[PDB]
Amino acid sequence: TIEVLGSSHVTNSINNELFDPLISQALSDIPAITQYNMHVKKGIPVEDFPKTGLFPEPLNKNFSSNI
Amino acid sequence: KSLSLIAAHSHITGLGLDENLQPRPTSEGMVGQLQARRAAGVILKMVQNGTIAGRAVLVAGPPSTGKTALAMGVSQSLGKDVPFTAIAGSEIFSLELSKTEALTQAFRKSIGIKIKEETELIEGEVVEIQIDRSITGGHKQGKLTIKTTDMETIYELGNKMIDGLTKEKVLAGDVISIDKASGKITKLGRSFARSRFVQCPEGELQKRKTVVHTVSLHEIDVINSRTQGFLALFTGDTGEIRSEVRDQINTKVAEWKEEGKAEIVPGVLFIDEVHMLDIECFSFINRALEDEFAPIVMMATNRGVSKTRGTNYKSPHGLPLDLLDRSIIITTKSYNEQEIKTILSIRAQEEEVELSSDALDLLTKTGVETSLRYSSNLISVAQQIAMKRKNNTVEVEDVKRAYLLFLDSARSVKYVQENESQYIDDQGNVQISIAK
Amino acid sequence: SLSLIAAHSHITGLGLDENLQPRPTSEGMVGQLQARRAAGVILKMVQNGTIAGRAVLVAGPPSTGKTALAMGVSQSLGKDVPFTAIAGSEIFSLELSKTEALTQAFRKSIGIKIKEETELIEGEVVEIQIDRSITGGHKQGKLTIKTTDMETIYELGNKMIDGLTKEKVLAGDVISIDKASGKITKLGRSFARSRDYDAMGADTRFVQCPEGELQKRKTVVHTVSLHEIDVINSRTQGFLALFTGDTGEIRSEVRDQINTKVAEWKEEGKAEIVPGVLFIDEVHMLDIECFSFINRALEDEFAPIVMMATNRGVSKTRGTNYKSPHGLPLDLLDRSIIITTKSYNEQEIKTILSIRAQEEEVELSSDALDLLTKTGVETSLRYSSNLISVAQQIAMKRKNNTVEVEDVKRAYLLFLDSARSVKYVQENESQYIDDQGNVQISIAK
Amino acid sequence: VTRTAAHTHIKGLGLDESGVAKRVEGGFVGQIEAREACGVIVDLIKAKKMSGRAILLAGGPSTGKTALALAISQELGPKVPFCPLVGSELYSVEVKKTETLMENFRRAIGLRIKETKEVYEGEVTELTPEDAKTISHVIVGLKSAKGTKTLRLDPTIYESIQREKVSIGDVIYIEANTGAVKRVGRSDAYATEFDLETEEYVPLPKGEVHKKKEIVQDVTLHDLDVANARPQGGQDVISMMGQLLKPKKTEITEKLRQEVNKVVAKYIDQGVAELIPGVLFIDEVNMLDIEIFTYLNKALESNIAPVVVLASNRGMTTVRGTEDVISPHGVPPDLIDRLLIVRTLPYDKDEIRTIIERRATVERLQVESSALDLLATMGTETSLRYALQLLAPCGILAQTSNRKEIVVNDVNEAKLLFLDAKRSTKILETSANYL
Amino acid sequence: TRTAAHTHIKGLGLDESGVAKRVEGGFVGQIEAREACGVIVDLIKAKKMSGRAILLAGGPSTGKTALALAISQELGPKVPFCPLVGSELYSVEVKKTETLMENFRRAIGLRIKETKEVYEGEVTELTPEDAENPLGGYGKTISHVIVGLKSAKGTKTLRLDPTIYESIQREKVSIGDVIYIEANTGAVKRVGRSDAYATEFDLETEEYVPLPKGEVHKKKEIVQDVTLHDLDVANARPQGGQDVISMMGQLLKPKKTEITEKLRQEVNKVVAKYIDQGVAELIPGVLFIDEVNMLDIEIFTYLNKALESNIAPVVVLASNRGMTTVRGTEDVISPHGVPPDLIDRLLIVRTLPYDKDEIRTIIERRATVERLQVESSALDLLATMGTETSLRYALQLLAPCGILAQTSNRKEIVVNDVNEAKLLFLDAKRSTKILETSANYL
Ligand SMILES: Nc1ncnc2c1ncn2[C@@H]1O[C@H](COP(=O)(O)OP(=O)(O)O)[C@@H](O)[C@H]1O
Ligand SMILES: Nc1ncnc2c1ncn2[C@@H]1O[C@H](COP(=O)(O)OP(=O)(O)O)[C@@H](O)[C@H]1O
Ligand SMILES: Nc1ncnc2c1ncn2[C@@H]1O[C@H](COP(=O)(O)OP(=O)(O)O)[C@@H](O)[C@H]1O
Ligand SMILES: Nc1ncnc2c1ncn2[C@@H]1O[C@H](COP(=O)(O)OP(=O)(O)O)[C@@H](O)[C@H]1O
Repeated sequence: TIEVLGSSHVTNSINNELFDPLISQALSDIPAITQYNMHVKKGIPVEDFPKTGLFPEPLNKNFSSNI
Repeated sequence: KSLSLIAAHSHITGLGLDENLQPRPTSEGMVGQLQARRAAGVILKMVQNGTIAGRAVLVAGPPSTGKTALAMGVSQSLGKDVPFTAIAGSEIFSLELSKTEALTQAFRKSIGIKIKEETELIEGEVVEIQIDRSITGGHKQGKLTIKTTDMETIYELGNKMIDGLTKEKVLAGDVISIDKASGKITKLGRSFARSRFVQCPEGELQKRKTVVHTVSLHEIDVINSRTQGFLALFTGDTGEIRSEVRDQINTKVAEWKEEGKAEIVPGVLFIDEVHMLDIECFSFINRALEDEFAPIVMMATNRGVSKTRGTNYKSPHGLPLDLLDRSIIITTKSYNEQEIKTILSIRAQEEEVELSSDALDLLTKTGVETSLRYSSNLISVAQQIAMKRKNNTVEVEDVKRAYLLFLDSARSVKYVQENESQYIDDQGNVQISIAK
Repeated sequence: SLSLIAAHSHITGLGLDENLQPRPTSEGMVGQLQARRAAGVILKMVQNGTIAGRAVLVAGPPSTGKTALAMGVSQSLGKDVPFTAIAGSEIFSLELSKTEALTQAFRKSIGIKIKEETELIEGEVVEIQIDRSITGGHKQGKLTIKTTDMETIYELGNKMIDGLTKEKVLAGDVISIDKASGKITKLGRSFARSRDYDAMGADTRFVQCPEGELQKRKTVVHTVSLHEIDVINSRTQGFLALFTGDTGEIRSEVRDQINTKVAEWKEEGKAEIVPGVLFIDEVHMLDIECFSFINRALEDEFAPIVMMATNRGVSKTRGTNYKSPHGLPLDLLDRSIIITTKSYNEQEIKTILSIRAQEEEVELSSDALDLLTKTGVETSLRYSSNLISVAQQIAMKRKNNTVEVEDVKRAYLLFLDSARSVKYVQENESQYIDDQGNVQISIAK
Repeated sequence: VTRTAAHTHIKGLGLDESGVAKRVEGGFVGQIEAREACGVIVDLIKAKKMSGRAILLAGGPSTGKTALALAISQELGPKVPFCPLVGSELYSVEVKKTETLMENFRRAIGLRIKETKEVYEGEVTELTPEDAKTISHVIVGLKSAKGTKTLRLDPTIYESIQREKVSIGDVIYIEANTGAVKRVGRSDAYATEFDLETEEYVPLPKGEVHKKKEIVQDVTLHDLDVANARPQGGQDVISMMGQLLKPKKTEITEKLRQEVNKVVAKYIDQGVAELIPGVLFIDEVNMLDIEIFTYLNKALESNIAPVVVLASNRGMTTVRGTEDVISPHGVPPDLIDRLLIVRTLPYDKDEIRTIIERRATVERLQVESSALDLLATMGTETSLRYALQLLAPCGILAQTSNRKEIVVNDVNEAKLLFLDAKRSTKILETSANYL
Repeated sequence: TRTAAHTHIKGLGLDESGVAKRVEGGFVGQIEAREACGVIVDLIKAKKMSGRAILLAGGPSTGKTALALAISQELGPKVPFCPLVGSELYSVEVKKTETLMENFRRAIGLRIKETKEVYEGEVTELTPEDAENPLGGYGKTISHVIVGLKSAKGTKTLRLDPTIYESIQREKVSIGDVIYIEANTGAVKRVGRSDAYATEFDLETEEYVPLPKGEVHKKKEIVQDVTLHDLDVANARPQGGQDVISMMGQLLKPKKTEITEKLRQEVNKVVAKYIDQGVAELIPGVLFIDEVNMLDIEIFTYLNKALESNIAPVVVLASNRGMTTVRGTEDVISPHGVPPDLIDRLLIVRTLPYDKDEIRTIIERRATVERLQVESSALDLLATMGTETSLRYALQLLAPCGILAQTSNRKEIVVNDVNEAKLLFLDAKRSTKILETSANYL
């Protein structure tokens, strides 16, 4: 963690870099009921969705965690 | 902080000098070597004055004669907040950085920028937190009763402070420090309430404190180069930082110095075993020593009239004559019986070893016979041999048993030259069989 | 411009006749009649284009004009013919093999020529009207583009609508549309709307409003070397490898499919083949492996004409432990023809010095020119060439415009040649660091 | 206060209008002919017409070669580029040495650009965007202590404004030419909406909202080469964390160099750009390999190559990378034929004394004349550099006994503590076990 | 028409069941080496043995590379042939052992045949037919998709799965476009738009492939020729995947990697399984290495290891050295720069120098290939020139003679033109005499 005392711009930029919404959306997936709310209830087309599900699959279910 | 078991130079706390830079016979763990200690004190005054730059000092002498001890004493008497970069000669032959780039990084790690700044903090003891929440989480309301040992107050809290207090959960009885500008909340612990443990703070809640930062030039060089972040300061893949950003940092540092926003501190770059460097390193040092942003370089070596690496001729101290023209030389000398006895007594007091007098005389005799480091190494083995037979004081036969068990250089050479048929020579011929 | 007075910028082509007979002094070249005639023969070999894989070698003493002859050949070659001029030390890389670097240098020197037609509609957008159907599967577009003279209404497809929604134009931007291919670009914003948005931003630029005819037709010619196709068909986005050099040992299968497809393109009639020249200056310091690869790679149909230059005598070959003529093995010297240059005399040195003084815009007297000619007779030629340039500044410091003999004498006294430096080093050998690292620093004994 | 490191008493060459050197001027003592030759070279570089000219100045160690190079760089001024280099810096582990030499060649050609800076800064009092899902334009109102000003903005800058989380009451910073938007923080007028908040509070700007400024940008050709030869791609404006995959240097092709030259040649003719050639200085040229020595011959024949200044302190020495090539100054005879050689002569006793006095003046020390004669005798006996580096210990030892002035006994004490190379060699030879 | 040092040879020129004749196929002389190369060609065409090695040795300008290229032309274009130089194995990305194994696997080919059942053409209608009982909570439940296709001299309406309509929507298949559906996979792909729907809009980007010939439905048997190295680099690299690593590596530099023996074993066993099925044919080929003295003893040792493999092809080596030290060793004296361990494992073919009449005939053929006309006395003087200096020097002095003949507005080379080409262009011996008799760094 890099800290600069007395500035909110550094905290905002650090929180933007650590939790970039495009990359964090790319490495995960939208829930199905949420997708149904976007496409049918809100009129958003399929191709206007952010790109999701780019995380590589693990070998097993046992290899997916360190616990 | 700064965990450490016992080092070889851990008994040295600084150069033992008076106000006239005269060396005491025994002070701060350093005995003997009066002229070398006085010269190193003059070098320390050069560093503390800071008005001159790029001066090279060579420390040369026999092995095991107070060279690294002198460097450790100079580093201890420098104190904290002044850069000191102690590297070895074999540490710059890298695989991802060139030799000149590694030498440039080691040069720029020893010049610091001093910046003073002020920040305001709220360090206090939480009496009561009241949180009002809605069903959907739209609007949050918050009351915070917080106090010191001197005051007491109640604060209305906005939504982002509610989010910052819910995250990193603060309960009643805690001692916390809040930064208003950045929103960083740190739990110092719990107060003295039996019903870890710290003391409730005193004075005003809203304090304003001045902190002093010392940032090396290499850190600003890494930060200003946009291709890599600050993590290369920890991971180490800086990777051939260009000279343009070095020029920008060199201009901006002088711009800050003229405006009075920052200050220049110079440091010491120590190169231990300097004879292992290549000729291209010496040719780089010959031009890098003449910069304004150049520290004081102390080099230690023990070679005498050896081959310069990268060439085929022989030079004094393993260094070429153009480098030796740019240096002043401090020369060390061998030790007497009394100084060896005093050094061994200091090392006996350091490792919590109780010694008899006759054992100390035997150690001094075998120290002036073989080596200083051999008697400095026997003194802790003899304590374990003493503790095996359940007594505290190390006696004469305890030293004799360790002398019998553990050999030195000359006896090993004698036994090898006596029974060389059982070892592998240069030609790779050995005899493993006993008969015939 | 971005070109200063170089070492040999006075050479503009080879000074030959129509019967390949060299003039005594024309097009910047003085003397060297047989070498210029042989270079004209090699130039006609390149311009014919029916032959491939031939090796010449320009051998001579230093300061004779081998690279001057190569510059004359390159200047008389003309445009749109590839001329790849490299040195000997360029092929030693850390992430490319010597064989692969030589392969890239060989395939940079032969190109193909492709002709195409362009129908440009370049103008400022006035209004885009998008019509959507009830089903929405098909869309129509009314485009109002304009110039300073005429404007018209164009019909768009759905792919126009998708391609203009991306890099979105805002009714007042300058675009240009192709008809045969449908190329879409956004050149920038007009100057008529420059005082509209009060702050331009990061990703905008201002261009003039195009004038004249809105419709334009233009035939353009492209010359693409085979190395560009090799780089492009090796990655997904390969032009970054074209401009950064991180191609990294391109495989052989893509090379043979590109050879087969360029043979098919020549047979179809779409493109034609332009062979060129690969010049290697100071060829003597290449490894023996590079020579092996060269005399095997000179036997292919897609091989350019290789001009190698060297000035070594009977010297050792790198990678081995024996000596050879010109620093080249006899296997490579078997497959070569040698052009030998000859040293100059007083008159040719005088003419070359006069040409170099005219090129640098320096006016000399007759006595100064004769003194510089005598100095170039005794010393080398490049020493007199540099002496002219420093004597010009010594002349201009005196508030005098022509170079006199006093200025030449002052420039001779201030700056030393090789022989006087050798004499002054050998007379004062104790003050310099010798081969064993010994030096007498102090002036007193 | 002030830092002195082996230089900074050298202010220039100290020549008059006719180019004749004074004896003691500009911090230089003696050395008339080399200073006159360097002044002629400075005039040739200021003429701004020729490319690829080379100069080698040779002499014994501690004679003034690097001081003359720094005097040339001071005589040219800070506007003209000057790239100092050592011969050992051309060996890298990421690219070949020829690429490093070409990069250092193109680092010495600069361009001067006339630019304007336009700045709006103040409190956001009105933030109204209007469309025609896609916004058309946003009207932004700014206020400072001298008044208010309203602006229209495009949706592109509005996206960066929304990305910066700018609301009503924040003090912002908008650059008109670049479109960069910076948020400073909330204002002190809204500091009492809550008792505790995470927002930093800044006062209103005292000056006017609109500021204009004329600036001059200096950019080398290697900057324009490296701005277009990024292998990974472009980077954002603010990034404290680096990219995950490490970008290393690459062998930049000549096609990119030709296109950069085409762009610069187009920009020069419009009067926006001004071209300034400079100096590439290479000290210790004897450390160069024969391959770099060969590539230097090709690099000196280009149309855009700068003036190269080399230095060497060797005699008849074998060239590195070769076995039996004995040549003067460690330089092969091919490159020497393209060079002009300036000789450097050693000093006598009185010039050594004057140099010691000049260095003692700039270090703010006061030396007795009898101590100065002893220092001059020591400088002639051992080395000039040994006499120069013994001034600061003499000053410290004089300051120890509460004196502002150097006595002979301080010189003797500093000679006793610190040795030169000759006495160290004498101790080295008559020793038993590794000194 | 481009001629470059070769392409005057069209095979070896042997007759059937016999020996080489004196002049045939661009070859003059060298009867015994041609017969041995023909025997080697017949052995390669027998398609049984593996890992046989031929070293052909001789002086410079003798015809070793010409014999190797004649072998390559005699085999044909369907048999793989990998030319190589001994200096190409030294790469700075992967070790030379992996490069040698890659060039070993490049020389073995696989011929596969397959049958494709396709439906292609312009779409006439596209109707997703609804179901009789749609399910609640949904919309437009589809029972089947009716697609009509039209091509040259044939129209046909289809009846499809409910699933393919998703692929039709993802591939943006509208009306009037030309589609392509294979049978077993579905997987409609959009090959373009019809040319009858080209000029309704002034501006468009989409291409217009015309209507395909033949019927809408035809089974086509295709034959594909690959190599084992292609299968190795296709199985080693991943396919089109959704992970970030696959898309990141596809935009980065394709760095070569050490292919394991496990992947090669799996490739060989699946290839053997499909060969035993009767679908695939295995065609071993030739790996040719020129100037094998450039190899060091590590590559020679790995050649000793790899020539005893089960799958290795026929390797042809060329060298011209005599008693020479092997590279990488300081005191091993060996013939042709080849260590005796590899020398024991190969067969040596000796090649002999030429005489004056054969030099004259070779110059005649190289002149008649380059479309040149030479006088007889000039031909005899050129043959004498080739006898005195070199065969390659006489061959390379033909095009300057033709250019100098053209410059004098004549179409025939005469004695004066070859004397001018003699005086203008030098050979190795006279240049060496110039270098020896001069002392100005010449
Ligand atoms: N003046 C001294 N005071 C205290 N200890 C010393 C002194 N001189 C040497 N030593 C001891 O002798 C040992 C050798 O010293 P060091 O300088 O590290 O060896 P070298 O001279 O080979 O670098 C060290 O462990 C140090 O503790
Ligand atoms: N025939 C010629 N006409 C004009 N200038 C020449 C001629 N020959 C040589 N020069 C000049 O001599 C200078 C150095 O000669 P160069 O071509 O470098 O010889 P080399 O390549 O053998 O070193 C060049 O600047 C060139 O302009
Ligand atoms: N003419 C001079 N006047 C004043 N100081 C000089 C003069 N010549 C040399 N010096 C000083 O002597 C030192 C010599 O250093 P330098 O020139 O770098 O050595 P070298 O010539 O071996 O490179 C420099 O610190 C410089 O300040
Ligand atoms: N028997 C032959 N008939 C016709 N031409 C030949 C013959 N042998 C060699 N040549 C010609 O000699 C030239 C060089 O021979 P080459 O195959 O390179 O010998 P090597 O490979 O031993 O150097 C080739 O261009 C080839 O056309």
